[PDB]
Amino acid sequence: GMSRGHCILAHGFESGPDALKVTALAEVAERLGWTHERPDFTDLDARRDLGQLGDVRGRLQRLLEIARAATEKGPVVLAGSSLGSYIAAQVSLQVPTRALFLMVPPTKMGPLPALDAAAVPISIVHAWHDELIPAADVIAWAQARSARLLLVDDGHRLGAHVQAASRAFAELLQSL
Amino acid sequence: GMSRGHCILAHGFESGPDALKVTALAEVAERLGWTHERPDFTDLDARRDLGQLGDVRGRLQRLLEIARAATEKGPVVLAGSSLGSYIAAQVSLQVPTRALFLMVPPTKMGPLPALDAAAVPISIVHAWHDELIPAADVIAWAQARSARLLLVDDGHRLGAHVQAASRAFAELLQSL
Ligand SMILES: [Cl-]
Ligand SMILES: [Cl-]
Ligand SMILES: [Cl-]
Ligand SMILES: [Cl-]
Ligand SMILES: [Cl-]
Ligand SMILES: [Cl-]
Repeated sequence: GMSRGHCILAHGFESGPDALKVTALAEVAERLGWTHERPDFTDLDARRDLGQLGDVRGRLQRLLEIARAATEKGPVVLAGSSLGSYIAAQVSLQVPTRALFLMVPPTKMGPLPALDAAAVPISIVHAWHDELIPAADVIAWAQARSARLLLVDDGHRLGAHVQAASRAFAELLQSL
Repeated sequence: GMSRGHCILAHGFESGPDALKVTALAEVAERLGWTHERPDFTDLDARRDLGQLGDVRGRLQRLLEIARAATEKGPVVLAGSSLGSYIAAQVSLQVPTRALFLMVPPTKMGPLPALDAAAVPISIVHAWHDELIPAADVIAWAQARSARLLLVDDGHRLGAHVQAASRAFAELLQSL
């Protein structure tokens, strides 16, 4: 449509739609003229009966439905943090996605499929000191796809790099 | 006039002080209110009798002298491209350096010391497809000191990523 497009920002495991990093990314989308939404996956994450990271299939299906709806109105950018990145990437494989912004993406997901993504612009922010997702794993995944990769001196939460991550997202949106 | 501080920008092999990438860094410095200078090392680079990359020891000494002069006004920012990055890093160990910005830094330099730098804020932009300086080499160097590292889909000359590199430099300067 008239609008340059819509950003769907997916929070990490046991986080929620008002968490710091997705809220920061929503402010970037706002300031850059994109519409945006932060879906709530907290119910799904609480479903331990379906796995140690909850109902991940449910997360994937919920995001797929939301993205599909959005693509029937105009371009869609998917972004996330950690588990949110994993599902954004997987969903890009199922809906036409303009670009993908991934904070601390896990490359492995137990018995679920390994991280993959559509062959569209990908920008990643990862922590050198991530205790959960070794930096080498994200470096290898990004290298295979020549995805833009920003490594910062932080751990998995990226708690000291919310502005750096916001700027990387802005740079991605400004390129589209 | 008033300034935020001073930057010394060191050009790559043979490219000179008007070269595309150090010119872009000078643009950023100027826009953000920093003073800047771009020394000419082309006479030293022309000394093929002394090395495939010319007289790199002479290059080091010339930058050292320039940086000593600039630090009469306080800690200086040192930035470079390619061969200029290698000398900026090495000089940082010998003068008070506020920050180091390195594009496609050589990690080895034949009989000269391996790449090293002072314990200052460091921001690196490297190319995934750098045929001269494998990305793995720069990743290992940056990891060891938690240097901020941006990896882009390009080769050594960064012909398609001058804007991304410029933005990374701006981000470094704005953080000081
Ligand atoms: Cl939102
Ligand atoms: Cl950093
Ligand atoms: Cl240059
Ligand atoms: Cl030679
Ligand atoms: Cl890139
Ligand atoms: Cl500034």
